[PDB]
This record gives sequence, C-alpha cells and structure tokens, in this order.
Amino acid sequence: FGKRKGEGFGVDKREVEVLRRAEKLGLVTPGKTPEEQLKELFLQGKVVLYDGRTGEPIEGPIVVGQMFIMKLYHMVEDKMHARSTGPYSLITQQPLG
Amino acid sequence: SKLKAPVFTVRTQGREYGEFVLEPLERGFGVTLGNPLRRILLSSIPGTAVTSVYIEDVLHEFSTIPGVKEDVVEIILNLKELVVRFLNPSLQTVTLLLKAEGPKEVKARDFLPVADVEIMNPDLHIATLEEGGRLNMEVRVDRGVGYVPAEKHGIKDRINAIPVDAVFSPVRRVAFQVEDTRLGQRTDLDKLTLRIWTDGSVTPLEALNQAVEILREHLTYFSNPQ
Amino acid sequence: KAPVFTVRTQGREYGEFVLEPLERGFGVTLGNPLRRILLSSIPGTAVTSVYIEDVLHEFSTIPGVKEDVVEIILNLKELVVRFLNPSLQTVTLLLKAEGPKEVKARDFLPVADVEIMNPDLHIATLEEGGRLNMEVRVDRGVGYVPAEKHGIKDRINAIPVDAVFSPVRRVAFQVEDTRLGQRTDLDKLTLRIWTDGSVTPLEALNQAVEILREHLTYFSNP
Amino acid sequence: RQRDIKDEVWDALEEVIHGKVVLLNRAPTLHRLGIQAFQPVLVEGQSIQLHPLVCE
Amino acid sequence: EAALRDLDEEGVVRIGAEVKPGDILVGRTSFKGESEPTPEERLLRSIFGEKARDVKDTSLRVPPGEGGIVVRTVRLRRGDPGVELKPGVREVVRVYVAQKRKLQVGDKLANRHGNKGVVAKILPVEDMPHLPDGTPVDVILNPLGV
Amino acid sequence: ITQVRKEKKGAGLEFATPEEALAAHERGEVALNAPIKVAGRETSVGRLKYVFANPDEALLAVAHGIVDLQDVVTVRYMGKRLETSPGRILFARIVAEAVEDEKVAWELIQLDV
Amino acid sequence: ERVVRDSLAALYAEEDGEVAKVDGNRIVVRYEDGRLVEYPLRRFYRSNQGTALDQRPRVVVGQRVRKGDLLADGPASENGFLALGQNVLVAIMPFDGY
Amino acid sequence: AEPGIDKLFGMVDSKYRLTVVVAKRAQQLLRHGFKNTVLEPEERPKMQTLEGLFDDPNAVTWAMKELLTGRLVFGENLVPEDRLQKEMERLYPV
DNA sequence: GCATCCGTGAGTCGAG
Ligand SMILES: [Mg+2]
Repeated sequence: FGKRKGEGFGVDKREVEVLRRAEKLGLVTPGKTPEEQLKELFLQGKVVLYDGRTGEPIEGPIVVGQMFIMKLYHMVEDKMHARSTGPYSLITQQPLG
Repeated sequence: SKLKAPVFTVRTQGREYGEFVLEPLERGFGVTLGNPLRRILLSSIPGTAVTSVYIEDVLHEFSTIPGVKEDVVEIILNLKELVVRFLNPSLQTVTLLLKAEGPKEVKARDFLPVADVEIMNPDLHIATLEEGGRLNMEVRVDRGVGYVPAEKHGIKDRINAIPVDAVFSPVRRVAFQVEDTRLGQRTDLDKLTLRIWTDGSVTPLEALNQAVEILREHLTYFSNPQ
Repeated sequence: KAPVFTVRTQGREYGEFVLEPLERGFGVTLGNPLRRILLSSIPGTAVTSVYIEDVLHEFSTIPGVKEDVVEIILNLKELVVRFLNPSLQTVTLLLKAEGPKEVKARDFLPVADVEIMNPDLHIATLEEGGRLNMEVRVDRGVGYVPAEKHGIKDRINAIPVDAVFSPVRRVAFQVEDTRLGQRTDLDKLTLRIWTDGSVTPLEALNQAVEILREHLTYFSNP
Repeated sequence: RQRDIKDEVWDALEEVIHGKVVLLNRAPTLHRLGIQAFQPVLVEGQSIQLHPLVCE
Repeated sequence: EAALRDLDEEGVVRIGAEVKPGDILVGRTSFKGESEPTPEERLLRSIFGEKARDVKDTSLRVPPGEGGIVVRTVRLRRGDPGVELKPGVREVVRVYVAQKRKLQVGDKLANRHGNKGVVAKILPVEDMPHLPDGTPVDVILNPLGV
Repeated sequence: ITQVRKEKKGAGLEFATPEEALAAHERGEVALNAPIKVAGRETSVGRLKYVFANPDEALLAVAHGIVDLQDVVTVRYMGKRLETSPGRILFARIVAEAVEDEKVAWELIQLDV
Repeated sequence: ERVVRDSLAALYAEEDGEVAKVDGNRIVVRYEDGRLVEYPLRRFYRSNQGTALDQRPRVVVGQRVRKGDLLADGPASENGFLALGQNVLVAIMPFDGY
Repeated sequence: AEPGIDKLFGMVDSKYRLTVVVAKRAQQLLRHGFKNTVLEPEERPKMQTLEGLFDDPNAVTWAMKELLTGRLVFGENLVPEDRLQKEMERLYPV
C-alpha cells in the first residue's frame, strides 16, 4: 500500500465498499481509517480482489498468497484413449485390454 | 444536471509506463470505462514476438551447444523475452542475425542492427559463451496479436528452425483507479486513472488509443439489426 | 469477420439482442458496460415528491380511502409518464375526486405535452364521503435516487418519493461459447432488456451504446 | 495419418453424432446411476467434461 | 514420398524430425506368408497390371495420441563390432522421441498438504481475479476443499 | 443471497414514530437491519426506509448499491406487502422464470428461510 | 537441500578449487591439488517414468568454489534446493463452478 | 431432458413400451428413407450446418416428435408382419 | 450332540 500512497493514489472507490462489507463481517474495526482497515485485512491474509470480467470487486475480502504447487505424473495426454474396433483375444475373441 | 466532457490528463515515464486521468465522470463510469479498456489492453493490443529460431549445428530444441552454458531450451526461453520494435508499420516480419564466439556473455545488443528495427532491451542476456564456444543463429520476429503457441503457428524458415511460442501483446500490466470527485454541487463523482505498463515496443498511450479504437469499432457492430 | 446483430421484440417493453461471433472475451467486454449504462444513464421520468391535502406524512392513513399513504406512493412509483417536450425538465400533476369511486391514472388533469402510458394504473379506492386531493411532481432524470437523496419539496406536507427514473426495468446478459470453423473459443452475446414502455428496448440499447461511444471520445485532448 | 485430417472431417463428425447420446460410466458402479446417457458436445482438449449435478 | 519424407536412407526417421500419430518411425518389410490370392485379387491385379509385392509393410509407426521431436536413434545389426542379438534377431532399432508438455485441461496439480485437483479451465489473463495494482492471480482454489 | 442480515447496533429500541426511527438511524444511533419496536410492533429500519413498488425496483436499488441483497426491506409482490430481502425475491424469481409458471413457483419456495 | 544432496542429482565440487571450463555438456574444475577434474553432465536422459533427467551448470568460468559447493542442478532442483513444483499466486474463492 | 418426455411417458402403460415403439418407428424411418413420415414440412426436425438447415439425420428424434403428434398408431397384434412389411414396401419402395 | 476336519469365499475399473 505504501508505494501506492507515494505514487499519488488514494483508496479506490471500490475498496471502500469492500471495507464496508468487511466491517459488516466483523473483519475490520469500524471508525478506523481505510488504510488502517485494509491493513487489518492484510494481517488476516485477505486483500481486495477485482473481478476481471466486471471491474467490480469481490463483495468480500479474499485470501491471496503464494502457494507451492506441483504438476503430478498423471496427465490426460497419457490417459486419453478410445477405440472403435481393434485387436481381439486368442481364445475368447473378446477385445484386448 | 447533464455532465460535460471531462479533463483528460496524461502522465508518462518514457515509453514504459503511463497514467491516464479522466475527470470528472458520472457515478459508476469509473469501471464502466475502466474495465473494458483493461480487458482489451491485456488481450487485443498488437505487438511483436520471436516466432522461430535457427541455431547453426542444432537440429531441435532439446539440443545443447558446445561452448555454450545454456541449453537450447534456456536460450529460446531468453529469446522469448526479447522486445523488438518495428519502426515501419508496413513491416510485418524481420530476421535478426547473431554471430558470436569467444569468452563473452552475449546480449540482445549483439544482434546485427537492422533498419527500422529497434531492440528496446539490448541489455537482455541471451547466452553465456566460453573459449572456443561459437553461437551463430537466425531468430525470426513477427508482428501479431495475443498468445500463439509454437504448436499453433509452426513457423520455420528453414529445415532445422525451431518454432517458438509467441507472446505478442506489448502490454505488461494494466490497472485502473477510481477515486471520489466533486464539482461541489454534485457529490459522488468519480475520477478514472488508467495505469499502463509496456515493453516499450508500443507506448502506454499508443496502447490506450488502439484499445479505444477497438472498442468503438466494436460498438459499430450494433448497427445492423435482424 | 463482421459480427451479426439480431433482434427479437415483444411490444415496446421487452427485447432480446444477439451479437455473434465475437473474439474471445469480448462478450463480457461489451455486455457489462452496456448493462451498467442501461441501468443508470438512460434518460427517463420519475415521481419525485407528493402532497396530499389532509395528509401530514408517509405513514398516515386516509379516512375514506382504503390504501394507506404508502401504498399510494408505491402505485405512484408505478406511474409511467412520457414528456413529449424534449426540453421539459419537470411537471406537477393535480388530481382531486371523491365519493364511491376508484381513482385511475387517467384522472390526472391533462397537462401540456404529457403522455400517461398506463392510464389504467390504479391509485386508490375511495368510499362514500372519501376525498382525495393531491399534487405529484414528475421530473426528468436518470438512474435511481432514493427519497432522502434528492430531498425535494414544493410545499410543506409534501412527502418525497424514491425516484425511479430509469425506463429500463431490467437488464440481463449472457455470454456463451461459439464455434466458427476451427475457432471454438468465440463469444456469443445475448442481451435481454425490459423497459416500462416509455422508451423501447432497442431505443434504450442504442442510447446506451451511444453514451459509451461518446464517452470514448473523452480520451481526445490533454 | 493425423496430419492428413482436414477440418471438413470434423464438421462431418458433428453431423454424425447429431441427436445421439453416449454412455458415461465411473467405477465402482454401485447402482444403476453409475452409468448415464448424455448427448455429447465435441470439445477441443483431451478430457471429458461432466455436469456438476450428476457427480453425486 | 510424403510418408517417407523424414526417413533417412536406411529407413530410420531423421533426428530432429517432428512426428505425429500415423507417422513412420522406422521402416520395415516382412516377407508375406503363404499367399492365397482371392479370385477378386486376381481379377483386380489383372485389371491394373501391377504385381503383388513379395513383402508386407510392417514398419513401426507412432501410436495414436503420441509423438514429438526425434531426439535420438540407436541401430544395432548382426555381425558388426561388439554387438550380439538374441538368436534369430537380425537387427534392433530404438527411436527416442521427445515432447515439451505444456499444462492443460485434465492435467493434475497438488500441494504438499494433500490438496490435489485436475485443471478444469484455463482462463485468459483478463478474466483472472486481480489485485488493485493490476496483478492477476495464477490459480483459483475453491475454499470448499479446506 | 437468500440469507438475511442481523445487526446488533439497534438492540431492540422502541419508537412511537417511524420518523424518529429513521432520524435515529441517520444519526448512527440504530443499524439498518436491527430488530426494533415502533408503535407497538417489532420491525426494522430498512423495511420502513425502503418500500419497493415491485421486485424490479428493489433489484434496481440493489444494482445502484442503495441496498444489499441480504438487507431486509419491504417489497410489494403479487398483491401482498412483504418484508424480505431483495435476495429472496431474486431467488423466487429464478425459480419462477426457470419453470415458466409464476403461481406454482410461488407455492413451492419457502421464502421465509 | 539435503534431499537434493543425498540423492545424487545435483553435482558438487570435491575439494576447494576454481572452475576451468563451463559448458552445457560438461564442467571442468581445477582443484588445489592442481589436478584437473572433468565432470560430464547428464543431458535430456530419459527415466523409467519417461521424465527428463538432465543436469545444468550452475557455475561460471573462473569461479571460486569450496569443497561441497554446487556445480550443477539435478532434475527438479533450484540452486541445490529440491524443486518439485512452482510457486504461484493463488486466490482461495469459488469461481463460477469451474 | 427430451422434449415432451412427460407426455410420452403419459402415452404408455410401461416406459419400456415407449422405448420399443420409438425404436421400431425409427427403424421404419431409416428403412424407407423418411419418406413414410407423418410429419409435415414445417414440423420436420432440422439440423444446423455450415451450409444451412437440413433435415435432422437422427431417426429417433424424428420418431419421438412424430409420436407427440398422435398421427401414429401403436399396440400389439395390429397387423400380420407380412402384410405390414409388404404394404409399406408398396407404399414407400426402397 | 458337540468337537473338528476340509473346502470355499473374501470390490470395481485403470496400468503393467
Ligand atoms: Mg423511503
């Protein structure tokens, strides 16, 4: 937030609405300043988040952060399969597996 | 009661960044104008990207060059970061040549200079070379839109050319602030600020203008009912 | 290619508008702004304030009339008024009647260039000896302004009314995926608009798109 | 040959499956609702799309 | 020639070649068995004047849904230095094919806490929820999982 | 969307006149959704302050942020004057439009929960 | 880190020394002993599961390295730390049922 | 759901009888090339192509649509199989 | 009438 303040920007109109709903949720202390409240939410790991489709915010403050995530060995590329007709089995004449 | 055309302010730092203010605007127009532009900016703004690469003595991306520290994979990954501006708008394709060797750290500035082509980040590290290490390549650069994966375009100038993923969009980031404003009689007016970062190939401003043109052009499509 | 605009209409009060194909994402890019605009900046007429002779406030109950003041002001909110004079910014409508009669919007004294779209709108039921004398202010405005926000009074004992300006009663939009040849990512925009009849869904839309286009010209000169 | 496949092929395939349904099955098939019929919608990509309401 | 294009002189696909389903990796001919040409085969063969070849096509092709760039070949023949193949085996060829796999729908992701899930939708950056400074999120995890 | 707010600022104060209640609210004495007694009966500031002719108006109000979907209010629907949230109205509408039968739709839903 | 260590994936320096050569294919190091050791790097080698095992040089020519210093990274390690996934910016919220 | 499914179930004493009737009818349509249909030109099930709207190829869709009209008669022992097949081959040759 | 022996069972699909 500090950088933002220095860059010459104040609380966005939307951050105010989210802060409203927030103090309605008992998340921030009423009467405290917008910056103080946004910080109060940040300490809870929540941030004001903007829906990229609308531009409107998410009604509540939301948990955002860095998570470590792995791509596991199971990929559709390996697993996707289909068959019309194909190899049958010696004795049973039923399709192979 | 009817509002009148707002003041349009422009604050620029070089070709990289811009801030664009519009005030005042009727309540709600902060995002009504802000968002569709952000979307268009992030998506539909034409730029330039490296489409293909040809390394002398390299058959495919999974190769490795003697004398060079970087595998062809990492090299391509670096060329992916090359931002090249075309001065002449009639020009839709370029081929940069780079021939280097000996104990040097190659950068984007080591490309043989071409007319009407400016490398916005000549400081960009490309490959680290060693004694006897020779790196000689031809990298093709195209103008295009959005994100087109190597698999899609499959662009090869020659037999051993390696198609590269093209992130065309010159726009790195877009934000917009909507702040409170008044004309004293009216409260709840909102001022809009579009903060726009770029690679430098096009300019936050140029970007913006292209975005608006795209949007209005789209509004045109509502012309002929049926 | 050039997207194809398509229209389905029911009277003057409802419309569906389809635009396809659009590049990926553009469905909501167009859809959202137009909706915000269509719900706020479309020019219409509302009832801003009301004075009832004997009545002193909103929650008072009229003797000889069934519906309490509140119900009455609500019915008023439902009054659809059309200014034929492009320059007309407001009007006062007077209505007086009595005895065993049910008062309808047509009983408002004819005024200047003014259309009452819903003449059959019920206002109040009056019994024997029941008297109704009232003046209601109709203003040209946009969007929705709660009573306490405009706070207009012609005279004392007038009660201010929540102002439903927007002739657009509802807007819904839906974007769904569309295939054009090899392209499966395309956007198809469906836009549904409900109007009170004063403007037309198509009219409303065009006014909206226009507002937007004009707003796009603001990025002209620093 | 996968490279020999034109787009009119796909368009034809869209014509082929029209109106038709296919069976989806997940194991264990505990009750008869472990198999259900759906009219398929051809999609790019390699995974099958399943309706949220039938997951249960 | 379209089918044989990327095959070197010996019949093995050339290093660097991009191969897709159906493509030939290593060409191979087998000797046709005891042949019972059907009367139809005889009338047909007669109509075109061509002769039925001695050898069937048994070449190794890329299986359905597989493929990539040819990064390696190995070739071992009977009676060349240092190599001996199981009895009866004349030669053995190995083709190593590589692929650079991007993340896609159906692929599986997890974290170290047991949260695992398949990728259901890849959203264009402008639809991604984002911070006031315009930085979009990378991943969206449903809280109902916790 | 179908849940309703319960705020404690009001804390069950009693009033003779609704106007008193509203002024109090605007002073920040009483919260919008608080259970309060006016005249005799138990009511809320929002229901009095906001009385909507039709659901379309309630929702137009929500659109403009005059109220939230979970604020309790007064809406006139199908001839009756209801005390509910715009949200619950919206739900009833969803069902209604979905089954293209409004009267049945109204029967099925439990609106008060 | 110790995991990348005990499983031989990353390549390390035997004794205090100085990097002589650095290539995509190999790393040559001159130690205190004066002896010149050459370390070949495994490059794009396939594994039982088909995942690529390759090492990449993590040092530069003329660099001073102590005994036990990292000369190369295994598959899935970053500067000698085990790297199984990526760090992404994540938001915990429902999203349109996707 | 299938259009008018509830009505279709309404028409029969057993859902499986519905299924049989529909399947058989579809077989008839296929066999005689749809030219035996009880649907009029404006009721003909349609299909979207690049070219335009063409007859829906799907005979079961047709069959159910026809069933909705009531133009079709079903039951057991209506007519000997010989007579049926042959009269249909006379009325709509293949 | 109870002890005790033998014989027969003990999820599905997938990959491999
Ligand atoms: Mg009020």
